[PDB]
Amino acid sequence: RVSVVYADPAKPLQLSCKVEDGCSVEQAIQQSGVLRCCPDIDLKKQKVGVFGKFVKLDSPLKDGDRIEIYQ
Amino acid sequence: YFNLSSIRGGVHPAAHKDLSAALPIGSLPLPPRLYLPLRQHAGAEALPMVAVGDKVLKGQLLAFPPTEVSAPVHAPTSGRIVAIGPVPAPHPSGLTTTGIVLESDGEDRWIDLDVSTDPFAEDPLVLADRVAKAGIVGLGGAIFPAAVKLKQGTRHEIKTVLVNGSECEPYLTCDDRIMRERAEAIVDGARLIQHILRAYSVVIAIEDNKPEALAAMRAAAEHFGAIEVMAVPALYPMGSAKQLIQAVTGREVPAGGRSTDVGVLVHNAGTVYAIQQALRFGRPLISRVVTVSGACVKTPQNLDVLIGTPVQALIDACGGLSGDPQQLLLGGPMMGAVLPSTEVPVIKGATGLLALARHELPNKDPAPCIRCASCVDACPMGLTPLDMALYARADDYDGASEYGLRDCILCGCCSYVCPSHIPLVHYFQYAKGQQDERRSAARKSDYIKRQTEVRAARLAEEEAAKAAAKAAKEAAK
Amino acid sequence: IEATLALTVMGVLLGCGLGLAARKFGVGLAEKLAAAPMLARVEASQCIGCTRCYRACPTDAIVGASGQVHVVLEDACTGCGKCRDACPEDCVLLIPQEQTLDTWRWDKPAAA
Amino acid sequence: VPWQYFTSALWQYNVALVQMLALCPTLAVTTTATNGLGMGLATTLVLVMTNALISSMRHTISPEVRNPVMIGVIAGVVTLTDMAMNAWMHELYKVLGLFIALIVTNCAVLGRAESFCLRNPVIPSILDGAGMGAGFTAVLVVIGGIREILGSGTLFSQASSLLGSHFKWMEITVIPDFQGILLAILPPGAFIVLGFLLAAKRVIDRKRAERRQ
Amino acid sequence: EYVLFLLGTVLVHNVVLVGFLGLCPFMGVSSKLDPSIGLAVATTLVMGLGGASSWLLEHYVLLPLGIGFIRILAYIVVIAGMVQLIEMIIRKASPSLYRSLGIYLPLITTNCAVLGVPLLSVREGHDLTMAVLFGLGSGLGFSLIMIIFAGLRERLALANVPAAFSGPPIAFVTAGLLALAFMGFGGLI
Amino acid sequence: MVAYQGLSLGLVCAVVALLLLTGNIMTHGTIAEQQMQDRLATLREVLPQSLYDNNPLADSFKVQDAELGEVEVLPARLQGKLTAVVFQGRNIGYGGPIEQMMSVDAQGKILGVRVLTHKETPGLADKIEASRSDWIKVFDGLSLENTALDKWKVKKDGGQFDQFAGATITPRAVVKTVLQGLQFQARHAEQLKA
Amino acid sequence: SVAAGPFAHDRSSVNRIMLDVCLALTPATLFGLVMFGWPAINLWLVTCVSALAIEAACLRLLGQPMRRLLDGSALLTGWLLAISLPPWAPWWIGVGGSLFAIGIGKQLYGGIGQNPFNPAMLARVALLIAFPLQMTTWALPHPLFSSSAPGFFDSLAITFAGAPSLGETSELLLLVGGVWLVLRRIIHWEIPVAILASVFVMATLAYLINPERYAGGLYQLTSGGLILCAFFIATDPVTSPISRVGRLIFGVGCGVLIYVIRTWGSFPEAAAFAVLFMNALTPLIDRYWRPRAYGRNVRGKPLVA
Ligand SMILES: CCCCCCCCCCCCCCCCCCCC(=O)O[C@H](COC(=O)CCCCCCCCCCCCCC)COP(=O)(O)OCCN
Ligand SMILES: CCCCCCCCCCCCCCCCCCCC(=O)O[C@H](COC(=O)CCCCCCCCCCCCCC)COP(=O)(O)OCCN
Ligand SMILES: CCCCCCCCCCCCO[C@@H]1O[C@H](CO)[C@@H](O[C@H]2O[C@H](CO)[C@@H](O)[C@H](O)[C@H]2O)[C@H](O)[C@H]1O
Ligand SMILES: CCCCCCCCCCCCO[C@@H]1O[C@H](CO)[C@@H](O[C@H]2O[C@H](CO)[C@@H](O)[C@H](O)[C@H]2O)[C@H](O)[C@H]1O
Ligand SMILES: CCCCCCCCCCCCO[C@@H]1O[C@H](CO)[C@@H](O[C@H]2O[C@H](CO)[C@@H](O)[C@H](O)[C@H]2O)[C@H](O)[C@H]1O
Ligand SMILES: CCCCCCCCCCCCO[C@@H]1O[C@H](CO)[C@@H](O[C@H]2O[C@H](CO)[C@@H](O)[C@H](O)[C@H]2O)[C@H](O)[C@H]1O
Ligand SMILES: CCCCCCCCCCCCO[C@@H]1O[C@H](CO)[C@@H](O[C@H]2O[C@H](CO)[C@@H](O)[C@H](O)[C@H]2O)[C@H](O)[C@H]1O
Ligand SMILES: CCCCCCCCCCCCO[C@@H]1O[C@H](CO)[C@@H](O[C@H]2O[C@H](CO)[C@@H](O)[C@H](O)[C@H]2O)[C@H](O)[C@H]1O
Ligand SMILES: CCCCCCCCCCCCO[C@@H]1O[C@H](CO)[C@@H](O[C@H]2O[C@H](CO)[C@@H](O)[C@H](O)[C@H]2O)[C@H](O)[C@H]1O
Ligand SMILES: Cc1cc2nc3c(=O)[nH]c(=O)nc-3n(C[C@H](O)[C@H](O)[C@H](O)COP(=O)(O)O)c2cc1C
Ligand SMILES: Cc1cc2nc3c(=O)[nH]c(=O)nc-3n(C[C@H](O)[C@H](O)[C@H](O)CO)c2cc1C
Ligand code: SF4
Ligand code: SF4
Ligand code: SF4
Ligand code: SF4
Ligand code: FES
Repeated sequence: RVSVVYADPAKPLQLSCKVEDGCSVEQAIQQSGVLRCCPDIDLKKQKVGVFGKFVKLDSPLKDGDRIEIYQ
Repeated sequence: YFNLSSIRGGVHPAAHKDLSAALPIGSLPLPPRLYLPLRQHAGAEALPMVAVGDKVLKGQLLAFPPTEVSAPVHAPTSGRIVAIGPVPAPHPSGLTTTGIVLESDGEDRWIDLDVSTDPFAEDPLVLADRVAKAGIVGLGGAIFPAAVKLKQGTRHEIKTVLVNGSECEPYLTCDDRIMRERAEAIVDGARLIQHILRAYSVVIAIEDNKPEALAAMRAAAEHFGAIEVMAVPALYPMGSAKQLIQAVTGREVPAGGRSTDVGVLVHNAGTVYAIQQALRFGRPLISRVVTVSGACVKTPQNLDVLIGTPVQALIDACGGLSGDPQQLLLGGPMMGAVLPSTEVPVIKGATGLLALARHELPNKDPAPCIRCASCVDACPMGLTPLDMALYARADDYDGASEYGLRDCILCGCCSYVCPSHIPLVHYFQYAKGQQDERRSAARKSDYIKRQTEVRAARLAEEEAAKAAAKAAKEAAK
Repeated sequence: IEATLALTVMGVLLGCGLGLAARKFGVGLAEKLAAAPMLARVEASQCIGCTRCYRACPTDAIVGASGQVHVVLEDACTGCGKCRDACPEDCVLLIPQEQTLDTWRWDKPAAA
Repeated sequence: VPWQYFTSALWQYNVALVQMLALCPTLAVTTTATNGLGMGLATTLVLVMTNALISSMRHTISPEVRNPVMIGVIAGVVTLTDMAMNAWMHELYKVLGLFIALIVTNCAVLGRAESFCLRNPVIPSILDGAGMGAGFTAVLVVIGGIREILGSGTLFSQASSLLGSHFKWMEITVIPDFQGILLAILPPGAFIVLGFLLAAKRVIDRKRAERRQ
Repeated sequence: EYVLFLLGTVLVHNVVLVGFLGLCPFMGVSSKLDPSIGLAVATTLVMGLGGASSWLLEHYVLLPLGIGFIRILAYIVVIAGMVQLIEMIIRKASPSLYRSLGIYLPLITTNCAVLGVPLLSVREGHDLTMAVLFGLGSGLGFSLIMIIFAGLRERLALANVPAAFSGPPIAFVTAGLLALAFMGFGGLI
Repeated sequence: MVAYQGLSLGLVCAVVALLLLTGNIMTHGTIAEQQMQDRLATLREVLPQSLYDNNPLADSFKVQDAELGEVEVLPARLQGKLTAVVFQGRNIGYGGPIEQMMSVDAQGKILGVRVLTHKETPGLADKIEASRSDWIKVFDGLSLENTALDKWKVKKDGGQFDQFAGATITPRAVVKTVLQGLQFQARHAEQLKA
Repeated sequence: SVAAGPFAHDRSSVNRIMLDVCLALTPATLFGLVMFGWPAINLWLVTCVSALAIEAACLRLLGQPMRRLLDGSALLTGWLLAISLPPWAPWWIGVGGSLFAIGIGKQLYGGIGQNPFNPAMLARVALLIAFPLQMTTWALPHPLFSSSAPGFFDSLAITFAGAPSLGETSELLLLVGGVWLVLRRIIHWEIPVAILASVFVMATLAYLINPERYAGGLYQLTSGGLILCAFFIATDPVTSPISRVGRLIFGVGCGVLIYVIRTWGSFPEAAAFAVLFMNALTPLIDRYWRPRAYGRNVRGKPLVA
């Protein structure tokens, strides 16, 4: 149970999706479906944080987090 | 069964159904551009999947649902997407909404659909999810997604599936023609819904002013056993769910409760036909049947209309505007919305395109209420509309809620029988809008207080933890 | 005259009753006893990513951190004004709520 | 200035027009204008005397026995007033009847005794009591004149028998040879006249405010 | 019979419309229905109690001592010594019961009718039971007319009364028409 | 202090009670003489001073009957012989009870009827008062032998006494109590008839 | 501004309702005017014209539109007051009655739909109380063109200035008009049925109890205008309950008060006082006897199933 925010100034997107405990950024983003709605999203060049701190792709996250993808 | 009638209210307006239920269901030539609004349902609004310049086919899933209570939007014809932007909306306001603009190529090529095999064999959850990935939206006016309703139906015990074929509005005859021409598909869809929701019988109900529909339904459904065809009387608030439930079963739906508490589910006939098409053939909801009527239309008819077709093409197909249209509604005269212009598209919830002239419209001059108590004698829910009008006009919405504003279904039986012509339904809609605005503001304030509390708690906990960590570090130094 | 005895007895007993009952804890004044939204805005060039907006916002409105990321708000703004003075370049450009389809209600009839 | 309390006591705060008090004798004894004049004079005298006594005894009152004290220092005083008008003004005594003895529960009087005289000196209490007595007298005179003109035609009548022969110049007859509307003397004729007077007061209040603006 | 006397006091000899007793609080509280109910029950109970205590004081203390002229003082003093007592007790007492009876305290203690009824009762020479029934009859009459007038004024609040007449003038005109309606009961009992 | 919150109430009460006895000792005699001269002025209205020699308000009777109950008959004796009797009558009218007085002689002839108190409608039934109309002086020569019990009613009921325009009651009450008072004088003879 | 639904109507109007009530009244009114003669005609015309003119003046004062004069609400009040008056009455009685009804009873409360009392019966009560001599001198029937009734100018001198099988045939036409009003669904049968039933029941049991005192209530049962009060007067929509149980309570109590004030009271004109008392009692009956909603019990809680 986390949320994901794409911080585009044109259209800010927020979704709320359920994850298995011990998930990382990669599988949460893949299962969340942000990629299919915005195909211009690159997971290795554009930057990923949680709550405003920069986070790596394979790091665990706990409940209530908010993966935020931006420039 | 053995219909109790009563209803405790109801009116008999002029049906005006003889002037359009003669010609068969016509067709449309393919219009150049379609405007599909992204929110054709209740609940949350779907998010777009395709981009500008992409090539799409008939039946491609243009938008996907973000949550459970939503419905995907499918491409009605093959072509190229040109906009993901503002489109006009079928609202009395005239404001725009987020929506896709599809440029029709004209080739009309179907997508490789995922057809089923033996649909009377699988568990109900797979059939419910198949309905979910089809865009079925409940073409009855309520525009509630049929997947959520079927999933809630599977939880409880259902003893009757009710097919709401009693088309009761004046000037509208779409349901009559689809029950006349597509009776076998409606019966097959009713049997599919009876397989989904483990029940006893389907109790398909038609009003008594449709003898051809009753004869066609009886002729199509006579070898199948538990299928029943019922003839409800000719009342205006008869096609409502809570009223047809009382008319058929004899029990009343409890206030603030669903129809599944009475062990019954209500579905419109077009919705049952769409469910049959989606389960048997895999085709999504891309087209419906609408009624073009009124004295200002040259040839009133019932047309098979693709979703997102502009209103002007629908008018131009039906001969043309033979005169000056004083009002141009979208739906029946008792629940219609004043369309702003003719570039408005056709949503899944659009039922009619009435073009009413001057002599079919009553002239009204409001007067003070004389307390004749004709509103109480005609209100189907047994309420007191005059007290609601005095409390809503004095801006006492909390006082008006006690007199039955929570149970109001905006049916329009009040202003139909009012000697001093008072916009009673306008007062009720204004009061309900103000109450909804207050509720939305309170919900936003509660959410924002929870958010700032959570953020302050985590920031304090992080600062205290890092302060204790840096205090422990310097002690070891 | 013995009327004095009865009168002070009535008086002191009613007064004494008030005094003992006090241990258990005008006419007009007793009758009354009986009876614009704001939203912030951040542009696309003026914000250089100083993150002081997120630093001073008790509501979790502005999303984003670090530099040249063009941090943006959400619907959770109240117009409290914590982000105006926080940012040195003064890009926070608080405007009121624009009329859209979901904020459209019905109007009261004029007069009878 | 002490005199502004008197001037404020007629119109800006009236007992029967603003604070809605003392309505019993206002609608009860008003069938003749001389009756209203006599009742207003007696109420004014009682109000002045009890306001003077309460403000003189102001720093002696216990807070939680505050009611039956002042009621007492009303009541005997009113009894003395009754024991005046049963001895020398007996003709006026038979006309008013119960309500001349029913001044001890005239709200306006107790509201004045509690609200005003418990925290102000003797001279403001006397002036305010006289002012609100004069306002009550003017209201009673106006309502009695309207009702008695509607019901019998004549203005101030039996002034010699009631208020002394020296007041004989107040007898004036308007609308001669008139039988009169019997409803105005009756109890339904008092409520309607007071309601019309309150509406007229609100109308001239709005008109005076518009003239000042 | 006592029932005919009770009905005559309630309807034929109402304490407000033909009696002119109690109009100040009655013109002030009757905008709302629930304080009218509470005021009605409080003044009914305390007018019955005051009539009983007034009869006892007159026939056991005042008349055997021979002094009568000090009535319009002893009565109200005892009534004051009654009223505040009960209400100040009910300030602490059950805190639930100070939601329907005790809030309405100083209006009722003057009210002109808690003293108007015992004097008219003394004038005709009632006994103890007859004076108590006279007090509860006057209380029931005041209660009934206040509930009816409160319902009428709450109906008139939402009406379209003109701005020069909305409020207390329409209440006075409505009370006049109510007394005009009540005049039909004259001579019945 | 409960103590003084009490005493206080006490002394007030008493000071108000002593103030109320000196006022009586000035005013009680000055009230009583006004009341008895009001009664004497009422007495002189029905009868002149020629008929009685002794003081009428000195030998008041107290006679009990079966219909009125107790009466307050005042005699008029010239020289040891009854000449007239003056007493009072109660009757319910329209607006309430009416007190009127009769002054009937030793032979049954009415020498005058006057109304002390009544409650009726102004402008409509004030004609019973002798200061406004002559109607109440119709009982000045009648008696129980020249008028049998068919003419002691109003003209609406079939009698010989006129009624005011817009009313049959108040004359019905006045004539009924006058008839009943004459019947009362006839019932107890000697002491009230002689 | 956008328009709101519904976009249909049944062509009903207030003007049709009041004109149909006057049309139902006209059979009895014609037989009343014929059998009393020219002074009744003059009084009826004076009362109706004065009521209409005072309605016009009060509409001009309050700023309301003049089309509110055209619904017939003032003509109906003047009609019922004029047929409720004594026939050979002076003109100032009718003018003062119209002024007390239209005015204090109706227009001072806001207009049509806002008054709490019956205007015509308020005017009739006020005329009876204020002028008892003129309103109790009932004239005798004098039929038109019968060689014993006065002429035109003599009847003018009777009405203006100050120059000094009949009953059963009038109530039958009122009964026919009231029955036709019920059959047109303009009034509800509950109030007349309850009034007549309660009056008849109380009268017949008083007759069976006391045959030498209360036998004069059965034969002259519909005396004082019981039929007119039951059908045309107590069925006023503004000052009657909007429920069915409320209308039954209204009718039963109105009939009880009519019989009580008629027999044991001081007034033979008991109908207006009974009607005024129950227009006073109407709002409590409206507030405490609301009809049951859908899916809810009588107490107002949601149903359980
Ligand atoms: C022989 C002659 C017999 C005469 C008596 C007959 C029996 C009584 C009959 C009374 C008839 C009254 C008829 C009119 C009633 C009022 C009708 C509505 C008028 C109204 O409401 O106007 C509003 C109030 O007027 C005002 O603001 C000014 C009101 C002033 C009232 C003055 C009263 C003085 C005392 C009168 C005592 C006598 C009458 C009572 C017995 C102002 O309108 P607005 O401001 O809302 O609109 C402004 C424009 N938009
Ligand atoms: C005088 C002494 C001698 C006689 C002794 C008897 C005294 C009177 C007794 C009266 C008894 C009253 C109660 C009778 C039972 C009820 C009758 C009415 C039935 C009823 O509800 O029918 C309504 C119509 O009737 C109506 O319209 C009826 C209204 C009340 C009429 C009362 C008289 C009955 C005769 C009626 C015809 C008169 C013709 C005269 C030539 C409704 O029907 P609806 O169509 O409105 O239903 C549409 C609703 N959804
Ligand atoms: C709300 C409903 C009210 C129900 C009321 C129930 C009580 C009314 C019915 C019983 C009436 C008894 O009333 C009986 O009748 C007559 C009317 O002729 C009353 O009245 C008669 O006598 C009294 C006194 O003598 C005077 O008011 C008057 O002379 C006359 O009207 C009497 O007091 C009584 O004898
Ligand atoms: C003024 C124009 C209209 C006049 C006609 C009205 C027609 C409609 C009748 C409505 C009811 C009238 O009320 C009815 O009338 C009759 C006839 O006068 C009245 O009857 C009255 O006069 C008659 C004849 O002198 C006598 O019985 C008695 O003096 C009195 O009762 C009744 O009180 C009542 O039963
Ligand atoms: C539309 C016109 C206005 C209608 C409303 C106003 C009505 C006016 C009524 C005026 C009444 C005057 O009072 C009445 O006048 C008429 C004539 O009018 C007099 O009548 C007298 O003169 C007329 C001719 O003028 C003779 O035919 C008649 O024989 C003679 O009696 C009456 O003796 C008097 O009583
Ligand atoms: C809204 C409608 C109102 C209708 C009002 C109609 C009012 C009519 C009455 C007017 C008042 C009295 O009017 C009249 O006065 C005169 C003298 O003054 C007297 O009448 C005298 O003069 C008239 C001429 O006017 C002669 O025709 C008549 O023969 C003579 O008696 C009567 O008294 C009365 O007929
Ligand atoms: C009822 C509430 C509303 C009141 C509204 C105003 C009512 C209308 C005005 C009432 C006028 C009162 O004034 C009224 O004048 C008439 C004039 O003929 C008098 O009438 C008098 O004169 C005539 C003609 O000379 C005589 O025949 C008559 O016997 C005599 O009474 C009335 O006795 C009086 O009552
Ligand atoms: C809602 C239900 C209906 C209620 C309706 C009310 C109807 C009237 C109530 C009953 C009134 C009858 O009135 C009553 O008449 C009887 C007649 O026996 C009188 O009775 C009198 O005479 C009879 C003989 O005839 C004697 O036996 C009796 O002792 C004596 O009192 C009563 O004094 C009177 O009170
Ligand atoms: C639901 C409604 C209930 C109605 C009330 C029911 C109770 C009624 C009981 C009272 C019964 C009537 O009891 C009695 O009857 C006699 C006839 O014998 C009537 O007769 C009376 O009339 C005159 C007045 O006109 C009185 O002065 C006199 O005392 C008596 O003769 C009275 O009305 C009443 O005194
Ligand atoms: C006022 C009102 C009018 C209605 N009119 C109709 C109607 O004309 N036809 C119909 O099929 N259902 C009508 N309904 C019922 C709903 O529109 C809908 O059929 C039911 O609630 C769910 O059915 P679905 O799942 O097919 O939308 C009405 C309901 C209400 C409250
Ligand atoms: C059936 C019916 C009966 C009516 N009865 C009366 C009546 O008795 N008196 C009256 O003044 N108006 C009557 N009216 C007119 C209307 O109710 C009156 O204008 C209200 O007082 C509006 O204020 C009636 C109207 C109808 C439709
Ligand atoms: S809109 Fe509401 S109150 Fe009016 S008739 Fe329909 S359900 Fe009843
Ligand atoms: S239909 Fe109109 S006039 Fe009749 S009660 Fe309802 S709101 Fe009032
Ligand atoms: S504090 Fe101001 S300038 Fe800095 S990132 Fe936030 S909005 Fe931009
Ligand atoms: S104004 Fe306040 S709530 Fe809104 S974005 Fe700025 S800091 Fe957040
Ligand atoms: S209650 Fe009589 S003066 Fe207030």
